[PDB]
Amino acid sequence: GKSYPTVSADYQKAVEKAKKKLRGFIAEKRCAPLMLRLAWHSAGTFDKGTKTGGPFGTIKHPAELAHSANNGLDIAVRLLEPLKAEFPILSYADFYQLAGVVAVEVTGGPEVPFHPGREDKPEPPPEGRLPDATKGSDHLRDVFGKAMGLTDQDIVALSGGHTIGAAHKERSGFEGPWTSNPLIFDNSYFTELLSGEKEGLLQLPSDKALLSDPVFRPLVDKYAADEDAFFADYAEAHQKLSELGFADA
Ligand code: HEM
Ligand SMILES: [K+]
Repeated sequence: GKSYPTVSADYQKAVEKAKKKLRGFIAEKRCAPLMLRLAWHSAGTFDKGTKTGGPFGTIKHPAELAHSANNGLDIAVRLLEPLKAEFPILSYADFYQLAGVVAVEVTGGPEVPFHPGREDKPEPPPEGRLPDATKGSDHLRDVFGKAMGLTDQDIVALSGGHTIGAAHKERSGFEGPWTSNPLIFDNSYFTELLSGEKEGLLQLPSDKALLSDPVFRPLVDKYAADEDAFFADYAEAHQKLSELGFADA
């Protein structure tokens, strides 16, 4: 149900040039996981029933950055501002989602389709809509399904974004990477989840909830066995996430 807006030729040219500059910048700074978390936290506030929140540029506002869920994301916003300023025609909304898409690509993930046109909105959404790492499946469905409107399949594939990156005790309070290759986008998140607790590697209660839910567990198993299946479902879910509320909800 998407109808993407028309943008001018100059806008499309800047998207293409921004995409290339973002690859070099994100690869150089080794910040792909942080930029994916910035894109996701930008989009993950969407509430379908009210059409509030979502990927509309509000996370750079200090009021949204101050949310505890966003601890550390001010680094990301600061890191991107010089590059953003080279593309004044792009919305911050599109810029941050483009950074998320590129973060996945440059770590070796699928190519997530990207459509421009998001407008920057003035009001951040209320705090408290992003998922709580200490809760379980019922909570995940409340947040991804009843608020955002995404599917159970989308929940498991998007959880796989933890295949890159790490937690930090001074940000969430959790600490360490989910995988042994945290700058490589692959299905290792699911293979670690299945294998048990390995020393040095992180599992949140929200990751573990995937193993005991009757719908989520068959997906974890599919993704652990079939990385190509993981990439297809990942790319579908990330595109949907990045487009919540945009070009028809
Ligand atoms: C399923 C519900 C989820 C919960 C409860 C959750 C929770 C967390 C927490 C607590 C952290 C650690 C932050 C820190 O201390 O630095 C984290 C990091 C991260 N999250 Fe999630 N997350 C969820 C879903 C997602 C999704 C849907 C994506 C994107 C597809 C994503 C991508 C990441 C990435 C890449 C990091 C690493 C950031 C870094 O390395 O700095 N997560 N998440
Ligand atoms: K990995």
